[PDB]
Amino acid sequence: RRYQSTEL
Amino acid sequence: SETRRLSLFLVLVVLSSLGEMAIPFFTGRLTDWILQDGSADTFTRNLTLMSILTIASAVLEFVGDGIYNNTMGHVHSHLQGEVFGAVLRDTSTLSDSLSENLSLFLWYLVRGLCLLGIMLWGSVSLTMVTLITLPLLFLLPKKVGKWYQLLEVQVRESLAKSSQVAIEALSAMPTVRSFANEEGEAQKFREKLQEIKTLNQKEAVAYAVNSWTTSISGMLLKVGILYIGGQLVTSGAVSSGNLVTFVLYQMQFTQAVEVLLSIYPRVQKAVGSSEKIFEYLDGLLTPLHLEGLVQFQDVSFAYPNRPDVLVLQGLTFTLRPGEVTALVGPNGSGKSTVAALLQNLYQPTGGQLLLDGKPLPQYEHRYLHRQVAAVGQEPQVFGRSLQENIAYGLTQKPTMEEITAAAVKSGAHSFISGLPQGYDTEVDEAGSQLSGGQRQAVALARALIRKPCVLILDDATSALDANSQLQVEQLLYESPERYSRSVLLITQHLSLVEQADHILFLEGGAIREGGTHQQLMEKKGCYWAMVQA
Amino acid sequence: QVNNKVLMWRLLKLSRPDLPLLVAAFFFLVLAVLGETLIPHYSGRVIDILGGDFDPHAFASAIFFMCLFSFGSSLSAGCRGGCFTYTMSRINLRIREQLFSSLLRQDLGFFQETKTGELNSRLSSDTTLMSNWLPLNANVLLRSLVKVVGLYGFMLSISPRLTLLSLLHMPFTIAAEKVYNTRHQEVLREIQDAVARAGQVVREAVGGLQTVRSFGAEEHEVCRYKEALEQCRQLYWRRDLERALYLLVRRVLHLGVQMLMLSCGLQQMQDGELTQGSLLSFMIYQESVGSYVQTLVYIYGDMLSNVGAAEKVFSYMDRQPNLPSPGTLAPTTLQGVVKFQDVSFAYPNRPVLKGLTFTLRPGEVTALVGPNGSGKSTVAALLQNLYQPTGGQVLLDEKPISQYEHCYLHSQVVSVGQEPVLFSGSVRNNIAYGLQSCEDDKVMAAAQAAHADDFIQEMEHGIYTDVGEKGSQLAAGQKQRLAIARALVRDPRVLILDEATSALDVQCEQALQDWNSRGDRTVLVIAHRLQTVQRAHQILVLQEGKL
Repeated sequence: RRYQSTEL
Repeated sequence: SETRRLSLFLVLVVLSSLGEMAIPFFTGRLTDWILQDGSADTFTRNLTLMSILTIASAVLEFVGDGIYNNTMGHVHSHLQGEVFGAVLRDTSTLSDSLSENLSLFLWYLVRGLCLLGIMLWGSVSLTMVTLITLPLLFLLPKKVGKWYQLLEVQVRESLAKSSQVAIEALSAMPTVRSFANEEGEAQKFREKLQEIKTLNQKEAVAYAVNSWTTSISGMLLKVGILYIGGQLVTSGAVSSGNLVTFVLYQMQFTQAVEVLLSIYPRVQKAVGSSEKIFEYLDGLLTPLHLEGLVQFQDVSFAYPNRPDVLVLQGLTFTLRPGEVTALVGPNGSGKSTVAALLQNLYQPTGGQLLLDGKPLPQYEHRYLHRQVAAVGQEPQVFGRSLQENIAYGLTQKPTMEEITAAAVKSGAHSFISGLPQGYDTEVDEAGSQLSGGQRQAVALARALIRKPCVLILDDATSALDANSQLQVEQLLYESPERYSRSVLLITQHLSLVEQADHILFLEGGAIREGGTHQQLMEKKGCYWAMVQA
Repeated sequence: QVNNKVLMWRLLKLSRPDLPLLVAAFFFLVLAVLGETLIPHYSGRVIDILGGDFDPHAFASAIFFMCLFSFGSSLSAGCRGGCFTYTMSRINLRIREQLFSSLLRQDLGFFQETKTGELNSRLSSDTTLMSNWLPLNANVLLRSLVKVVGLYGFMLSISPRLTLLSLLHMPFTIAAEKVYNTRHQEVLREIQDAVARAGQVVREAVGGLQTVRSFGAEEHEVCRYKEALEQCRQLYWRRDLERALYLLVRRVLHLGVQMLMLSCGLQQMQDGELTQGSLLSFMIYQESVGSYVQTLVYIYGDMLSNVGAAEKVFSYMDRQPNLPSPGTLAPTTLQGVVKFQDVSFAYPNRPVLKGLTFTLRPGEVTALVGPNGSGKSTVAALLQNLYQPTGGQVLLDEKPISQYEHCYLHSQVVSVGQEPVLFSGSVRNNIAYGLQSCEDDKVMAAAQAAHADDFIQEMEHGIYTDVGEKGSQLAAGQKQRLAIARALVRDPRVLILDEATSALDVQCEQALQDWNSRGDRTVLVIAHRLQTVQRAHQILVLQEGKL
């Protein structure tokens, strides 16, 4: 598993 | 206990990282082979190694994740079940967030360590840039992160406070309209909104500063290694293919370390919030016949809130079979406490007691709870069906004919049949399915279905209707088999106490009257005061 | 759809008062995306410089452009986030204030029929989702939709066939991401449903704790909770297995494009067309493009949920109240006569009130008694203009009560409920509630007149001490005393007391039956016993909603 997220 | 799978998961993660490492090293060496003008055998072998190593890595990663799951879920379920069992005698979000963050931290930590290891496989000089710029990558963003987190949590707390105030006004709305003070509540909301607006500018400044620091540190490192590697390639000690590998290595290492910085405070918060939950975590003889009788000998009890101060003393009543005992007077006499002690809710603080020739803890807990069932202070109906609500706590499920017979004995059979689908009707939670008298009848039926040895039913008909009280008194006076199981009437209706064989009364933590009801009236004690009232 | 279009138009109209922040953030966004697109091409330029003959001028120029574009892309990305989160907070605060202001003025029946948690979810959690549309999701969608086209310009600028490979590769990734996101959303819905079921189980178990402990049924409830937890764990395992399988197939397809792209690029290398730095830059661009496509798809998926939340919130502020406008009547002098005539009231959910007719006087103490299923309070509720009578009308000084000023009527006609409610403030605030600014001397004068100063003078700073939330720190006698003090401090003309002899001491009744503001003011008292019959000047009765 890989981390993924969005920034403002 | 799960280490036998956790060690396998860890070695699976390590091997998956090694296999995943195949893309940049092999593509750099392959471009170096292009510059070397070698034969196609090396190119084909390197492509095959690429594909095989990374497909093994992907399969190994999937297997390791599937092994970490089905195990962490089991641990979470067991922990939540144990916590619920402990509180019986709020967490799941903490548990699965902690699991997710812990596994992400482990994955990216192993990935970064593997990255650095294969850096050290290559030229040591290009690694030196990473090993000096790592403390600058770690210390400063960790400094800014706590500031940003503090401002964010302050903003969230203020938002929660404002929403709480608004919902309080919304709940109190009829009074607000009575006083015509809508604009006052609007101003009160607006002031808190102004405070939130004041804090948010600092929050935005902290967010911008944190983003600036992280981006500038990472991509300054990315340009620094490129400059150093260009200088060394000019020096000739390092092939250009190694530089090609090192560029992608820096991108992957920067992503891994940024994930680590974004993840670690969440892990710290999760373990900090889980430590308090971990702190919050903290045989008898079986009768085989009728109990017959139970008695106490000047027993004393104390409230759990103040165990140093006794609640009552002088319990000498004996549950004679074929007879009905009585208890009435002030509520401070411990009549509810005496009822709880009769149900073996707590050990007595003094004196002695017996039940079927043995103390209450001597008898088995299941047998004691099945033979000394009693109606509560207020009737309560569970959210299950009535056929299920009238059989709560049964060790084995009996036939529905027995349930119907018990409901007819308590008179609740007609009320149950009035509901659709008979006694199998779903009952609303907290006794919302029917009236309070119906709930009291259901409680009486549940008590009767257990076939108790010593009924301690009380405080049911006192809070119920007059017709329900009359039906309960008629059922109590019409108990078959020479009244069969004895009773202890501690209700507020003194009219039903006329049939008591050995009546009694208590006042101020001790007994004050007893004997026949006519003798109690002819006395000069608390019973005489109640009779004259 | 048209509803989504008008909802997004309303969201833009709400975001309109923050135009300068929007344009500044957009400008910084473009400045960030330009440098972020431009950097890897210069990296390939650096590699190409190193591959051939050594040119110190070209190397120095390339490194300088690295430093400049790096500082520009690092600086321009940070300011955009700060501006966008400031815009987020401004939108959230504005929508919270507007929603509360529109919720305040609605009728009482709307709050009667709607649970408090339903309003709390809209006001607290959903107002966060108001500000996720333009500041965050639209920004991320725009930056993805511009950087994808920029990266596709560059790759074409590198070599066309390698771009045709990407064009062939993308649709499978798009379809896989769509399918995975739909399944993940469905499983998340199932997860929260099962979590709610487990919460209901534990709430039911803890609600009847005394009953369960008496019956000894803790083991059965523990087993039921274990069953619910097993269901939740199985659902969690299904979700995580699906996610891991999606990741595995994604990486497999990633190499399935990567290896063949490397092979074709090296064939072009050996043909003598491309160089090493160009191939490296193409590799970086390929690594970025897929991730940008997936995050674009995910954000466009989140769009619809945010729009649905917007519709859910705007349904409240679009709810039309059913109360007539006030006539703004406010006479300087009021006799205080109140007359009922053949009135009828119906609850929104049944003739609860029917055919009531009476007339009150200033100097006459009037009492109304009668159980009628404890529905006697509806007379006072109708008198306070809280509800609109279905038939007849209620008149003050031969004038309907609707035409009176909303502030003046409730500053003139004051009633006290059966259960007094406090507002978690100071005693100074909770006694002079409903008043903008009045002297404190009258406040503790009324407090002394209401037999409430006993627990006030014993507490620090007198009336400025703090009480518990909803008044829960104090007891019922203090509730009645505070309610009487609040009613007296406003100096009313028509005073209504409920359960005076049922929930309050006779000292309060004696004070409210002999006060200077109660000697000659119109008083209507409701009691559940005959204790007020002996002192009432006139007594009226009602049963089953009729006289």
